[PDB]
Amino acid sequence: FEESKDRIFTSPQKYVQGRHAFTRSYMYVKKWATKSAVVLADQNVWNICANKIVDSLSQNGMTVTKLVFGGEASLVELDKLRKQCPDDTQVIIGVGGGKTMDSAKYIAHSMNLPSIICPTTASSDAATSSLSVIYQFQKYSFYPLNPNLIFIDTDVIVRAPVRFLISGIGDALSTWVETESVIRSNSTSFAGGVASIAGRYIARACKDTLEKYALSAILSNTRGVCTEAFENVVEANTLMSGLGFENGGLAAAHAIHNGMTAIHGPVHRLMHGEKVAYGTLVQVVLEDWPLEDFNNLASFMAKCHLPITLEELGIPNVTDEELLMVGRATLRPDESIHNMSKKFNPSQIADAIKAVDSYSQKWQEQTGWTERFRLPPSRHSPHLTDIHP
Amino acid sequence: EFEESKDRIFTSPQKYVQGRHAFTRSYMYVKKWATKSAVVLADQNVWNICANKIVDSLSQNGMTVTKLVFGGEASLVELDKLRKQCPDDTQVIIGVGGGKTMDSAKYIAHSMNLPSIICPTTASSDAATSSLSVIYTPDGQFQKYSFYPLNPNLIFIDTDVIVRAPVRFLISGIGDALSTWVETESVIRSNSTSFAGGVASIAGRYIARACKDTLEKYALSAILSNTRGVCTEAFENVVEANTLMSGLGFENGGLAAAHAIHNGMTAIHGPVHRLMHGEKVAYGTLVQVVLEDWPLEDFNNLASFMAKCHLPITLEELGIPNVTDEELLMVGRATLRPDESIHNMSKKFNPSQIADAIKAVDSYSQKWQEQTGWTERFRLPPSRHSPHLTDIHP
Amino acid sequence: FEESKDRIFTSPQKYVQGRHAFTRSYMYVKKWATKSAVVLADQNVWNICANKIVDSLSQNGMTVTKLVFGGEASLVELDKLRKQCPDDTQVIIGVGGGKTMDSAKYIAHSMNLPSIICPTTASSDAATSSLSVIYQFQKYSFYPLNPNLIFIDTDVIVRAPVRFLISGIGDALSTWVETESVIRSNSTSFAGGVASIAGRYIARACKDTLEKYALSAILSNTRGVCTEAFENVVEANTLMSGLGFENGGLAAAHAIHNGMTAIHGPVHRLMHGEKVAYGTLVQVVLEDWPLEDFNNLASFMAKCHLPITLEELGIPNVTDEELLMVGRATLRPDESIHNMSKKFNPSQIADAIKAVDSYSQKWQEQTGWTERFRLPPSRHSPHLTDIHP
Amino acid sequence: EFEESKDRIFTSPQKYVQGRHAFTRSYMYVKKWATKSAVVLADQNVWNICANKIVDSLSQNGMTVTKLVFGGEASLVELDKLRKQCPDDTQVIIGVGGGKTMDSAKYIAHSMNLPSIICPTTASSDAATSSLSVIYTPDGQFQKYSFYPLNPNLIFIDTDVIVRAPVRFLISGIGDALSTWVETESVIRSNSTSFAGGVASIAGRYIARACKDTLEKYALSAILSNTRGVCTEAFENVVEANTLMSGLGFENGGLAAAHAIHNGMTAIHGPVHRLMHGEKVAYGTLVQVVLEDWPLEDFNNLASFMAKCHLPITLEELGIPNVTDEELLMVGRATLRPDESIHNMSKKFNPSQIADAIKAVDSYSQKWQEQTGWTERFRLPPSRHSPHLTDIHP
Ligand SMILES: [K+]
Ligand SMILES: [K+]
Ligand SMILES: [K+]
Ligand SMILES: [K+]
Ligand SMILES: [Zn+2]
Ligand SMILES: [Zn+2]
Ligand SMILES: [Zn+2]
Ligand SMILES: [Zn+2]
Repeated sequence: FEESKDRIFTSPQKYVQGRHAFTRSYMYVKKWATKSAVVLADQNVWNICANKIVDSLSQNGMTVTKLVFGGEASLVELDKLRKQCPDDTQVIIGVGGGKTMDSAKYIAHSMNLPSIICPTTASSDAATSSLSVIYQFQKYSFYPLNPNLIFIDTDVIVRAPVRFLISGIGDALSTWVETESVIRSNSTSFAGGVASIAGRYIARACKDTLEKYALSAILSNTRGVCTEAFENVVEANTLMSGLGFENGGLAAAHAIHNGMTAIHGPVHRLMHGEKVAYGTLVQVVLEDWPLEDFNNLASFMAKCHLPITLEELGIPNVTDEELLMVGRATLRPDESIHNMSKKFNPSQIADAIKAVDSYSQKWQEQTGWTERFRLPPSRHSPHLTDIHP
Repeated sequence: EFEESKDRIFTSPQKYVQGRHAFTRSYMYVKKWATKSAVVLADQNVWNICANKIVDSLSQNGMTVTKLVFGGEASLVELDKLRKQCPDDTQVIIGVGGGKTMDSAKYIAHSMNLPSIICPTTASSDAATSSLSVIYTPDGQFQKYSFYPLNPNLIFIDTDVIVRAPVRFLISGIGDALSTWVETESVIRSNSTSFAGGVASIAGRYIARACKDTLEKYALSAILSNTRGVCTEAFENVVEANTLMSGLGFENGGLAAAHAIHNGMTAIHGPVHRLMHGEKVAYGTLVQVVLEDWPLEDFNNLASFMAKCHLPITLEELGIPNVTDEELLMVGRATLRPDESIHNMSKKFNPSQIADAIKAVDSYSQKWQEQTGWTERFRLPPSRHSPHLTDIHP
Repeated sequence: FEESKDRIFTSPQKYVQGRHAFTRSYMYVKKWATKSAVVLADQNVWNICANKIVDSLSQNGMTVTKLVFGGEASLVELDKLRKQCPDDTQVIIGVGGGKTMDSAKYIAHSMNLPSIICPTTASSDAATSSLSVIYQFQKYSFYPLNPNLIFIDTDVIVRAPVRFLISGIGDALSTWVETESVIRSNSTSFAGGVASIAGRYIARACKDTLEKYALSAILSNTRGVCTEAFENVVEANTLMSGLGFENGGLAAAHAIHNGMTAIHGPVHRLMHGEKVAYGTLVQVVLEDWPLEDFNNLASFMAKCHLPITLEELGIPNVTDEELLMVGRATLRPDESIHNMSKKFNPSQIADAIKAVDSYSQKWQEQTGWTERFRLPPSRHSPHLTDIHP
Repeated sequence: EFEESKDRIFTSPQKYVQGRHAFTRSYMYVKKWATKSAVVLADQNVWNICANKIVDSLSQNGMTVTKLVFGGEASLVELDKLRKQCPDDTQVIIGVGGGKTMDSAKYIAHSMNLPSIICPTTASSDAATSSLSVIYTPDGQFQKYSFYPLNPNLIFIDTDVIVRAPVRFLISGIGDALSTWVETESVIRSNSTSFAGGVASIAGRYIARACKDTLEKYALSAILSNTRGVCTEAFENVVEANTLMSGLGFENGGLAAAHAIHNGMTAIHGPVHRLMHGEKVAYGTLVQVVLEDWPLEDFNNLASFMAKCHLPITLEELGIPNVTDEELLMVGRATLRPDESIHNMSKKFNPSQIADAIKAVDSYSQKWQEQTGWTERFRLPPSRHSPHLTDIHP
């Protein structure tokens, strides 16, 4: 990470989103490579959609090196993949989830080549970012430039379990809250300098888009239909949230998310956005919003089927000792919570996590809200039941 | 060649860096694309003013810098001559200065398949961040828009250089920035293909809004700041609005009647060659307002804002009070050429409608001046590069 | 009490509130004493938290005279305590409830020494005041100056049964209503002169703070977490309410509260704020607020678990004769109700007490509100059940 | 020495008493701290004007009063000389007059471990109720803030004395009061330690709001009242806002850029010594508005209010139209000293930014004057204690 006093805005060169977009891969990929490309994906993604990209490139005269991602983004495994990339490789194309995407960025960076990131679900805003989580969270690694192209095929996205999209909404929800806290604290942005106004408006676009279309996108996803509303949220979850957080910044929400892993146990079953959503509520308690404002956000998360209580998160019996541990992890020197002008100690973090739980339980009681998020068997498991009405 | 798609597309430079004395921190950013060799292109004026600050920074950090002087003529012949002066091991092309220099840099970089770094020395238009290049005959007449497959890699702005430039330049940039929201909203609401090549993204629409909002809050304070030579945050906000916001806002949205009218106006010639891009675009934006049929009160709100910023809102101020109906019909025909951006609008027009709207703006503005007793007037300077004839500072 | 035509604002010299503040006693106490101090508390408070203050002072070279409050704030008992205070005592520190606090103020005043008041619960706004109730209520006694320091350790406050905090909210709720009535009647303030604008805004701060944070503070208290919301209400219940009422004034609400004691019976089981809350509703009837406005306040009290009916107060069968007695007591010559420009007779007071009961019952019916305050076994007893959702 | 804590702290005088002819009721309040012996300190001017009214009241009630004359010089040498003139059985120190007298009283009282009674004779600043004492070299240059462990015990104001003073004094107090809400909001929103030593209380924030609201409603009516010599409730409201509200509002909140800028300005010297505290603070508040990046319209709303109150909003009015860039950089450096309150702001600055903002305020105000045709102007009197050069009464 390099800090500066200049006003800085960062972004991928291109963001392309559309139904069946993979069948049009070449018209976009050709901007960086017309001769040779590497396509990296785990076997599951190869079985399901990666060949659509390969077919497009091959039909247009390109040589495509198809690599199978082992599933573990370790330095040893990454080095082995790089060694399988032909000398004349012009671009690294990653297709799949976060580990695959981060692996593509790493290999592309190592070979001084452009990268094309193709998410297969809209579960987080990591796609467009120049950073890669280094892990228990340790720190954030910042590449000097953002991936060159974020390529999204919404036919692939709409076919995934709606739990993935919801996790993505959870991650997108934290963007406005965290970025506003960073900007209003006059802290350096995740772009390396003073926050731009443009970035603030993109974070706003994310907020507004979710408010108007989050539920219709969810219903659309569940029904398997690629409505414009669904496409709007895909953009919010990926482009808007991505640019909004990197050009703005992370704060308490994500630090708390990283602190949660310290608990382990059933926590490993939660998706990123599910934890980030709860963490956002925790930041709201730390920011001391009036209870009515907390309820407005908690109710929205509830309507989107996001967990807002310790019970739904699957850790209703977490101990005070465990929470203090989360608090200490949350406050590590390099965590994002330090971007906030307000400062905290571990007990305050622990207290806020419990307060969210009580506030949410009260809201459920007051409104008679009966819907509840039930933690699935594993992190990649679909919802236990169909949330469709 | 421009290529349209059915996908939702957002396009942008990889980095946008803005700060006072930023050129003294050039290597810090340039190193992302080149650590060994770079070409710095600028006309003699810019070399005297600030280009050496960039060179010094890169040199003090172990880089070899090829210093080229833009001949002021952005001709393919001159551009190819420049390209031949670029070492084969050149890693990046750095253009420092105005539109001609910036476009020459993009051309050369594209021709060499190299990344580009654009450093505007004034904030007079939003061309810096775009993948476009305005092509015009040696007479000045607009021909068409050329599109590059990717945007410049880095837009690097030193606000100490910007604040030292004549405020007429900043105002021209405000005029250009003012049309962004109007045109992009028109393209989006007409459901036309964006200048990014696909369906307009929501993000681009919000960046256009950011532009509009920032100008409303800070345009006049930035103008006063520039005039007084002080680099306030307000001034910096407008530099961002004029460059980053207007740039991403228009390319990810689109151009419409305003710019098409600007291109048609150039066909008038005469004193019109002394007008800066934004001065013409501002008038063209009012013309689009007439074509969009906004109620008069709404036209007045925009015209009054332009007047406060010292932008011309009448034919008299533009320097062509005696323009003939036949000349205006000529502008209308030029405005409606097949390749013009006005065709992105769902509402369609004929030459006489363009000509009528140009005159309507003049009458509307004159009425507003009379009703409000507004006495301030834009007076056209000797050349398009000259400062105001008088100091606009209160 | 001394009346004046000047505009007067009165207040303690310092108000300090924080979690574990008692462990930092010396840094604050030293402003008045660095050699010798008396710490007065009943045995229960000594067992639970008073030694934290003693330890801080002793670790900083001070001699601390530890006195045990007998539990009865009688002149005979107070004289005996004064006689136990060393000749070189520099300050009197009272730790505990109202009787202990009033005893400290009395002894400090008698010895011409500064006083430090340390409430162990946030149940009333008496802490910062220069007055002490003289009792059946008889009259208000006004000390020439306010206690010098109000010292609050929120770790102690958050550990107390939430019923105490709620009683405090009940007392704080009357501040804006009563002070506004005093100011708008152009009556002399409880500070001795024309009401200041500053005092009016502090009463407003109290009102606004409760509106935004009362319920979250309650939930926090119940969960045992010291959130900023909880701290905000502690400030509202103590500092804001305290300054807001003394610089403004008392009116019908508190006079009615004093009138209630005349009933005796189960009334002795109610906490101050619980009676004051009902009394505030009674003042609303006397002020003739439209029913909708009455409902807005009654609903708020209900959400905070405050009693709004005669049934909840534990006197559903109070007779008309008994109510007339309350009315006569309420209207005694030195009562605060006389500060109101509108004048009343006993039957009007009785009628208003019954009207509140009917209005509240109608609101409960209309809204289907089922929550109810159940009068505990004694005044210091916790709620019969857990109000946590 | 100032001590910071993690606790939420509110600090205040024990009593604040304000009323017309109040000094004739001195014993009634003074008796709370002393019934046998008291020291009354005031310069000769104040003794002639009202100090004897206080003495008479205490005497007529059996008190022994030590009458001391402030030599006008608030030096430690002179202060210690005064302390030596105070009887050992002195129960309280009463300071009557302006800042120097009030600070001398607080110092002596603190030195003798005795309560203090502060009686301002003008409502020109909010220093009366504070636990602070501005320390400045004999040249006038600000050095640092000294903090007392407790606030003065009683602030006693006789509004008949206040209404008889030149209205320039009240206006200076309005200027000082205007910065309270701006600075305190900045300290609170930056989550910085308050001037009370801990986390800002909600109560202090509302008292700052009370100040802002009262000035908005009654500042001009109080000014007209003072000018006409009538003690209306409106006038009394502003005396409370200038003294109690502004006082508790700033100390329980905090100082920020405005006052730091005021301290930096004093370093300019020249005619700047003729400006009253509030006149400088008002300009400094506008500078903070520029540093906070408020949209121009919001700056205009505050500047227009200051102009209506007859406060200087331009360098011309301040009496330093020709101030040099180097002098302004000097102010910037002084403003940013380690001990300055500007560091409470989350946004950080360098000297050139301070200098730029000072000039920006001047240009913004000049533009507002032009746009609105505002002709009223503050004209700097011969000394900081002189009344206006002309009668501002309509
Ligand atoms: K996010
Ligand atoms: K534009
Ligand atoms: K009360
Ligand atoms: K102030
Ligand atoms: Zn995330
Ligand atoms: Zn343009
Ligand atoms: Zn009470
Ligand atoms: Zn001041």
